[PDB]
Amino acid sequence: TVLTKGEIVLFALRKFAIASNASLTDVEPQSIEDGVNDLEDMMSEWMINPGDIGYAFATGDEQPLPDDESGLPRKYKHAVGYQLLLRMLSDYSLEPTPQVLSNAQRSYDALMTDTLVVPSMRRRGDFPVGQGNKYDVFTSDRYYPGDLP
Amino acid sequence: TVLTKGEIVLFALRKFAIASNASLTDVEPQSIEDGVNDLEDMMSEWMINPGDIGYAFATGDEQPLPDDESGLPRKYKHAVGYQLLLRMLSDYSLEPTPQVLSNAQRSYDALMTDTLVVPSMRRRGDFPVGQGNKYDVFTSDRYYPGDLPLIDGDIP
Amino acid sequence: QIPIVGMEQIRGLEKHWEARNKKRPAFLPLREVRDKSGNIIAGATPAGYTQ
Amino acid sequence: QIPIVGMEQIRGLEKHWEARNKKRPAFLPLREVRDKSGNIIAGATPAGYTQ
Amino acid sequence: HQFSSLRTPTGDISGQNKNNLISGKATGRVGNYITVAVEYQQLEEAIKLNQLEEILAPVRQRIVTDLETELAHFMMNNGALSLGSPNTPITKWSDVAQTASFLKDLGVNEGENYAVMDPWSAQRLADAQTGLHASDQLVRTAWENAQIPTNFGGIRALMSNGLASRTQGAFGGTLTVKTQPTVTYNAVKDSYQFTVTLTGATASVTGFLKAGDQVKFTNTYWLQQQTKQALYNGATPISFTATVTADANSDSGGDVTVTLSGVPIYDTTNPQYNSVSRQVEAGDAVSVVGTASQTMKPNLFYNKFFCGLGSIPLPKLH
Amino acid sequence: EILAPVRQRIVTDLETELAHFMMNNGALSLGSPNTPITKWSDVAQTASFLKDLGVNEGENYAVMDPWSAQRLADAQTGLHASDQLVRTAWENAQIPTNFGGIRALMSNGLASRTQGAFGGTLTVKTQPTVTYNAVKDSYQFTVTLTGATASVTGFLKAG
Amino acid sequence: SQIVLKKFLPGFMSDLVLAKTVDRQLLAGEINSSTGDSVSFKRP
Amino acid sequence: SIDSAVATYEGFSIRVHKYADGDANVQKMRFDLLPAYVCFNPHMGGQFFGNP
Repeated sequence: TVLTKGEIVLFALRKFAIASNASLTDVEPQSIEDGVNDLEDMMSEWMINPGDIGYAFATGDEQPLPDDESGLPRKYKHAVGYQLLLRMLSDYSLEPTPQVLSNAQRSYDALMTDTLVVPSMRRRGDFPVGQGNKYDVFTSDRYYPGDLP
Repeated sequence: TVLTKGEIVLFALRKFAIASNASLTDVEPQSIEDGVNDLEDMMSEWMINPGDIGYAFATGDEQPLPDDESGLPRKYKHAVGYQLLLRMLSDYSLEPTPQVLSNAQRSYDALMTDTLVVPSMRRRGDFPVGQGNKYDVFTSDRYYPGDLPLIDGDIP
Repeated sequence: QIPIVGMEQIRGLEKHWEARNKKRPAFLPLREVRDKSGNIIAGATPAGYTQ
Repeated sequence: QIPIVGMEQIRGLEKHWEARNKKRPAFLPLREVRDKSGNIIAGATPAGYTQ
Repeated sequence: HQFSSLRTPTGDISGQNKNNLISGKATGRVGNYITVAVEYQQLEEAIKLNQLEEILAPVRQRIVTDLETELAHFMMNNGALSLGSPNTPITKWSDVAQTASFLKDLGVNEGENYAVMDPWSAQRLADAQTGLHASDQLVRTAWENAQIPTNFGGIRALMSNGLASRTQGAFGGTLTVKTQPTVTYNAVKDSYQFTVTLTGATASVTGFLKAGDQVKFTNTYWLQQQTKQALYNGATPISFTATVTADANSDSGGDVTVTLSGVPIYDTTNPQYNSVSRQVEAGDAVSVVGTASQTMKPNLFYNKFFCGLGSIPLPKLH
Repeated sequence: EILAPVRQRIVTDLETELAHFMMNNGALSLGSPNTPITKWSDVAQTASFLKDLGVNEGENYAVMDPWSAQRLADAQTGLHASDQLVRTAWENAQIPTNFGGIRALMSNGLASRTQGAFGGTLTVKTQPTVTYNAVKDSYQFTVTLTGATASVTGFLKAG
Repeated sequence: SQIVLKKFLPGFMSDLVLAKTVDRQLLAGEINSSTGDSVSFKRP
Repeated sequence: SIDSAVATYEGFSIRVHKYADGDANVQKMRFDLLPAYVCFNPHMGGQFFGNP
């Protein structure tokens, strides 16, 4: 069950009921490519604040297609879809409801928890290692080495 | 892969309902020219507060064109477009919705995160350096250099 | 004592807080607390410290 | 102790704060905290200091 | 570390490059426990088990013998150098002196050199020794006690019956390399092992190359490590050789992939760490020393700092 | 860590260049280059030649490969009457200091040279000038050869 | 793979017989700042 | 104006220097030696090999 870029756009449309399987009125194909471009640029900016999540970019001179494999796991689908929906609601001149906002916030927090990393502070490097460590067997034992590279 | 100046203006007019397929409206060239000129002026202004982000200004002789390449990286376009939309919505006498404001603020903060640099407070220059650094042999300085450049001997 | 912060408050800025004792920064950057609608409800200071 | 500020509050004024101990400025400039609608919600003082 | 020098009439080295500190490391690891355990009922200890210490005496020497045997296996597996062919036993004086001459020729300076052989080879050496012409005491010793002096041909020779045995494993066909390997120093400085693929082997043989088999590269030569000149044994230059590490199998088309210990480093960007005259290109002819399915007990020769041994002390239980 | 293997590199380079200079400027030649040194005469011939020329004031020396020393020590092990020589050769494989009347030495680091392709029954074309006035400062002279191969680069290498 | 020992593993080294045998007494401190880049001896 | 020292190795003197040119935190050293050669008489030396 690979996740395609076009499935996220369809999910975003269905969630706010712009268009669905039983809509009786569907959007033009240009809106689909607009949504795909918006998703691509949103991931491009997500490369900065959140960590990379394995998104597949259309490297080269080509352009994204709605049938291209995203590369994301299924667990990020709701988060990405809700964020994209919040990004592109104003395209159709609408306004999100508080429940949608809460759902998007919950999914985003779940993603942040999944991608969390906490650094550990190393010692300065002028700290004297204790005499009880037998500090004349290896180097960087008389004093701590500090951060490497 | 190429982000032209006309892509950003169309992105703004699409994120709003001025001219897009969903709204069933054909775009007007006056809006394009106005948006391109406003974007050029805004990017001229951004040289001070946000910083330099690699924009490619036109030379004095010619005029900006929508199809010309802009030079901005792909990871800035939402921030740029949202800022331009906020600066241009007053032209049509319309009031932005709170969601648009929140999106613009989030994108602006994301842009500001990338270009952040935190200076380090180097030592004053009259601050002594201890004997533990062996200033007689290991380093020629008995005090911290402060602003002085490394000696050349041809430039005194 | 250890400071306590939120994930959305320090994300992308961890390297500056990690080396606050080795380098000599002029300041430390940190964000504000925002609700689901984007309104600011708390300042940029850390929430608290351990006892 | 290190002061804590926001990115948008000190941008463009870092050179004045980095040299506050070598030069002798008559004052230090800093901006106020503003929300997404442009209203001022906090003063120009730093948010806080580390312990 | 190793370095390279520059030659200029006056000392101007502005536009040249400088030697960097490319550091390589050698890593050793722990093995598996050696455990001997017995049990008995309380009734047997009460009425039947007497002289228990004399019964349990040889467990320590069993432990040590197992350790020595597996150590010999490791030593014969990880070696790289080779002299002679397995089809001929040691019979003459030169067969031992060649090891010392080769070790001196490579450039080994520190430590002491050792050579270990099986009792039959020592007997043959003593038999050859009894035919000397001048030394009455030495000949009398060899004739009566059938022993050899501590030094022999410039190298310390020892006789041991604890050596392990190995088997060749069937092979055939004119073996030639297929794909050029990667033997740059930056890539191999951590393990001193490289992988190559051959072509022209038999259709399908299991265990085509067994552990300890040695592969000789005919048209590439050893290099004296310090002055970087080729090695000549009179009129025949010495050829680079390696050892098979793990068992290999041959599939259809006669292609076999093997991992060897010891490497032909030929770096065109870091000439300091060369150890072989030329690179191993594709189509270079190789050969395997030995016989198709011969089995024998290998002789060993090495330096003090070739291999290392350690016994970790274990702590008490609760 | 730097100090230990850099002085060795400097010394090795110096002695390689010294050996190259010695074999580039030496004049006398003995034996066929292909055949190695195997017997006792191959070393004594140098001392005999040096004494035959007439050089006395000084000291003579011969330097050879480690493999060559084994072939002389192995030959020495076959002696008939010297217990000490046979014992030393058998145990340590060390040849004595004075071998054939000259001081023999062992060296593993020794320069090697390439012959360089040549062909044809060479002969001298023009009579050279070998008067003492011409060559009293260098002991070097230039000669021209004829009857060589049509066009070959590296016809005669150095040494 | 992280812990390292301090004794550098022994390396290879050549031997020195050429320098000890050549004549190093006639030409010793003879090319000084006054002679230039070359000096010359006499002949019998 | 450059730190220097002399190291001796079987009768050969080596001059070592240290300097810090470049603002890339790159320390640099160099070792130097200057030899002198002379050939007195070519007729007192040469090469020799074995004969069959």
